[PDB]
Amino acid sequence: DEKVFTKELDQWIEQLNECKQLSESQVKSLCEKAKEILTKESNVQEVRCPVTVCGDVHGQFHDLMELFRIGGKSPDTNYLFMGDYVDRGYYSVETVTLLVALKVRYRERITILRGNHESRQITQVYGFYDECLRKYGNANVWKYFTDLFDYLPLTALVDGQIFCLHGGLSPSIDTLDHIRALDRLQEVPHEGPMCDLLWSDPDDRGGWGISPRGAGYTFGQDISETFNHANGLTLVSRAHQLVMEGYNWCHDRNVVTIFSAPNYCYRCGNQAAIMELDDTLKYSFLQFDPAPR
Amino acid sequence: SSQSIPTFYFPRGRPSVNVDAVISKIESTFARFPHERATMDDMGLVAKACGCPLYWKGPLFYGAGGERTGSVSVHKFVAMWRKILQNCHDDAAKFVHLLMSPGCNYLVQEDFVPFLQDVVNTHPGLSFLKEASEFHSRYITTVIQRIFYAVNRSWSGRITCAELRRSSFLQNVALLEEEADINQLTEFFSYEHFYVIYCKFWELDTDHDLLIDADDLARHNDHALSTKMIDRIFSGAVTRGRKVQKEGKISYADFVWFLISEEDKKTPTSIEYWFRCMDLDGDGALSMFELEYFYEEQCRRLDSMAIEALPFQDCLCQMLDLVKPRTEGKITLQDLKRCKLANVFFDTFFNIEKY
Amino acid sequence: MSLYPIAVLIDELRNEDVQLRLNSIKKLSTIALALGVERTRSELLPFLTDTIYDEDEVLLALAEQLGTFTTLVGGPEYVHCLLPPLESLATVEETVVRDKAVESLRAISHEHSPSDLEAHFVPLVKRLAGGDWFTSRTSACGLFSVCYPRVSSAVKAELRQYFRNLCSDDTPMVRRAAASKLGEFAKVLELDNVKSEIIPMFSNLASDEQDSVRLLAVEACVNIAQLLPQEDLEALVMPTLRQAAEDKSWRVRYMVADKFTELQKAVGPEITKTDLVPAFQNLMKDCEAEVRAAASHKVKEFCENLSADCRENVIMSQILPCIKELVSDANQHVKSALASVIMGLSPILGKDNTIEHLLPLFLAQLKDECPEVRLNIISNLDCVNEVIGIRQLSQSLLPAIVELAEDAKWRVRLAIIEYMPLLAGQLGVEFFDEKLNSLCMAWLVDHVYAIREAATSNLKKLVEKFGKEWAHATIIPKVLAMSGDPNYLHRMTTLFCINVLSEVCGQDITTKHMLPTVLRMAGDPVANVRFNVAKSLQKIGPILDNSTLQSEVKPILEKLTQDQDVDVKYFAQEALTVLSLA
Ligand SMILES: [Ca+2]
Ligand SMILES: [Ca+2]
Ligand SMILES: [Mn+2]
Ligand SMILES: [Mn+2]
Repeated sequence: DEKVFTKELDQWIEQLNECKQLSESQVKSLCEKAKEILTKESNVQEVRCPVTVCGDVHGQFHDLMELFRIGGKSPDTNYLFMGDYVDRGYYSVETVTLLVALKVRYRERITILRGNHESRQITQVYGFYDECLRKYGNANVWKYFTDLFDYLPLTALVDGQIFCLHGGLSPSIDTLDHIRALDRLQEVPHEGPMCDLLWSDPDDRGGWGISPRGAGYTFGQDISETFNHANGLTLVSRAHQLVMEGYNWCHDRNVVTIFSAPNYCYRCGNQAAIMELDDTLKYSFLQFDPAPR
Repeated sequence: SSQSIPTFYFPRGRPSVNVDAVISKIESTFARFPHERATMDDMGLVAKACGCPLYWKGPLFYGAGGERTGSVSVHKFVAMWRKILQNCHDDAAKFVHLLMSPGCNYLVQEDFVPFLQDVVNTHPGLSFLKEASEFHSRYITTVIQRIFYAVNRSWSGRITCAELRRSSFLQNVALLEEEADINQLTEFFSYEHFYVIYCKFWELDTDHDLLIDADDLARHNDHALSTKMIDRIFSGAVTRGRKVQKEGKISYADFVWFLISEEDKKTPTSIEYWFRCMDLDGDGALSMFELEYFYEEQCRRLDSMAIEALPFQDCLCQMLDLVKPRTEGKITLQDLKRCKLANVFFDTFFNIEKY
Repeated sequence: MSLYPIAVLIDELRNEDVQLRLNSIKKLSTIALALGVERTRSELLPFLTDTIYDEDEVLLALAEQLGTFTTLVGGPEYVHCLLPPLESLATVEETVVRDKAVESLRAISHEHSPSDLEAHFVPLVKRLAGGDWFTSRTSACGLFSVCYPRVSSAVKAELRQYFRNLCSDDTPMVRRAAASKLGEFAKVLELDNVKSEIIPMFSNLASDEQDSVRLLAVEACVNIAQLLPQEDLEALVMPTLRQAAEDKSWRVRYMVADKFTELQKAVGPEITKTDLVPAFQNLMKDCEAEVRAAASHKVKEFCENLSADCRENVIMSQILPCIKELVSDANQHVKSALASVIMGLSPILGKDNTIEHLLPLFLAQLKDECPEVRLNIISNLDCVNEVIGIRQLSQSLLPAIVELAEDAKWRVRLAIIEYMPLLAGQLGVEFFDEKLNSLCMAWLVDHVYAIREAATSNLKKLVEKFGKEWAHATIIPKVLAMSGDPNYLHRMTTLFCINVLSEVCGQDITTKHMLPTVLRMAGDPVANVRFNVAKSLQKIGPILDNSTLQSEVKPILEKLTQDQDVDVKYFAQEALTVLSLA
């Protein structure tokens, strides 16, 4: 009964691992089930250590495979992904449908959060719409995922202490309870606290400041510290920005940026990284180059 | 097994039809006309009595040798439609057997001329073209190219019943009477498409010899295509026989194929066309040597334009991701068709219009 | 033979689903056999000849089937009726099916009587050779060799004419196709024609403007050599081979290096001595690295084939100098190419010069800064290993292995790991235990999982070489201790290690000395370990006795099925049911 679907799902995972897309209605079923799980997760997802934290993948499916060779196979190692699964790469489809397959198979072994790119408006331009189209004769697959994306949680809190986040802080938010009071079940707005969470950046400047990218604010050490102390946090973990070293500390290690897509769009030449948080929440980084072809 | 496996091979076909009822309808129709002789003006009515779309009128009239005197007799018309009906059990077979040279059983570029001559003289949306003229003749060549581009997927000069059956061509012949704006039939007969194609050719062929060369073609779209790609059009990779290689010159007809391929490279014919051009050695695979031979020139042009040209090795990795080749380190024609992104692959190696 | 599903197969030949068509094509041999020779001619082939499939897999299959059909059409007298479908296939847009089409035509030719070749098979090749598309004239080339022998003088002449045109074709793709087939066509000509007709064709192709065409002349150079008496070689072949060697294009110089061994074998030790060896030196100091690399890869094979009378001296005075240079060479592919085959020269020189002249070169390549070079040395000592003591070199190999084992690029680490079992075997367990066990242990806690994974399977490889007692002695205590690592990634490795070890370690050791550990780990505070305990019992249960399963194992699983975490519940359930404890 459930065991029949468990093994149906195991094969979907075997298959995706060979970079082979599921079909339009297998995808449709996977997304109905995932909503059902995600609708139960809070905007600030309690996550327990140990767990490995990752950032932007942006459709680089062969590099995601490479990530698993570094950090180990799910479900053996627990994961937290901070979004940007989609757009830019050629395998945004294979890529997302794997990770949400994993979520549906292993509720408790993987957490997926919303990036700025899990948006109707952005996927329509940076490639995920067109990819879906090429690969499945029509727009439903895209419609099934972008409805799903609305149900993805905004933030995660690892062990009451480390705050995981795609983008960054918001001048509209002072506390985690401010975040849990939001309504996440909607397309990402062009402005507001929800927008900020998935668009903001850390800065060498002080205080707030407008983002150079057209949405959300920038923020300085002074802001990081205020917010952390206020909420009792060791650290803010985030993605969103390409960093050449794969990870990058700032604001006196109140903030770290993790970017998990090596050689972004075959040009940028960065490395990728993931952060392992062991059994007692102590950090450790693994840097990697892209998979050879 | 003579019983259990009944005969599945039919030289002609299988089906049913009342051939005498039709001879009869033809007969009564021909009885409206002076001396029971149908004139080209009268052939709408005769096409309809035969159970055919209006625009089979030209081929039908032609088939019975009516163009010889300007009129055909009922006995002669009946004689040949009878033979069609007895031998040709579907639309595609009938159309071939009307236009074909005897013995052949296939259609050649010229076989389509009497059909198209009629479309031009008759169809509302082409009234302004009636006059015997340059644009008259060139529209006819162009449409024939477009028919062959889409229908004749084997690249033989010979359109076959099978190929016709497999295409959408006869549905467009059908739609001619229903659609008075010819531009709506975008697949073969669109005038506005032909206008673009001809003006593109006309601006390059400055001596108006109806023949174009590597230098001339290099000027198309502000030399958007690479020189190494251009010299490849004249190599024998996409044209028949010895002539083109000897004279470094292509006809208007050939330019139509070139241009339609440039316009849209996602298409199974276009992909064959450009693949032929890229497979420098003809071995059926695009070796890294063959790729680098093209990419080196893209690089120098990107340089001229002060753009950072992605280095070959980083490019090859991107291209191999984009096309998902079946067997590692070997790009084949089939791989290119499956991927849906053939056009970006091709542009990446020999086109600079972005930007 | 129930005829109905056959008749279905025949019907399915024109279905929209590719995989049904495919399946029916693949079964053509059954179809033709069931409807008997008569009808397979009069219905099957024409039906089949009339179909289009815009599909490689199917067109291939079809061409493959047709090559095997001569019985199923009533034998030798009737084969000529397989030509019409194989023609169109020899014409299609896709090279792969065009190749397969001619492969089939060639097999089929041997069943045509002479008269049948002149009457049908030859008209076919002419049509192809006069074809409108290069594609078609390409295919023609493969077909001359296989009919030429058994036809009349007057027809042989025409085949020579048609082939000569193909070589002269106004389109390079066809000249390349003729070039690739020139040698094979020569093998069947008469010698006075090889001389008067082939050599000229050989010549022009060798100086053709396209290097695509020129580089196929070196393979031709081989086939013509084997066909000729050595007294005629210098005159007819060598000027052309020598042209090929200092050819402008590196791709054609690469070809001669790449084919140097077959040339040598073919050309005779005499000319090898006088002409090849000097040519071989210039290849080794070629301006283009790919060509130096190609030549470096042939050092063993080439040296080991010279006539024993000049062999030792020319190696020493003439070849080894160039090797010295190539060890210091600026290019890494060049070095490492040499490294994979350098040491296989010690048999040929005796331990005398091996120690004086070669041993310094092995050593330089051990301390080369490029890993692919070291790894190539490290993984090819089997040859010198016996000629000299491996025990000699051990003092040198260890520094280098330790570097690789702890290198910062994990794919380097992965590489030496993959070679560990061989190395352990070559240096013996005593040295392994003294010096290399600490490294293998280290890897099990490497930061990258791919390396832990390789290391754990490396252990199984070692147990096979060294037996289970050595494993309990030196390996198992350290594997088990890791179950107290504060890091869960490392604790799972213990379980992954136990998973593979139980295959080779046998029921006693598994029961007594690994199971207790697995059972204890069922109380781990992190669920990931708990559920892997269940998985691990499933994986090792089979090596255990029903007593143990019943008494110790089943209670634990049953406890994990009522665990708090969804996945430990699930996998514990699965352990019970596939172990039949449910
Ligand atoms: Ca001109
Ligand atoms: Ca090629
Ligand atoms: Mn991003
Ligand atoms: Mn982002």
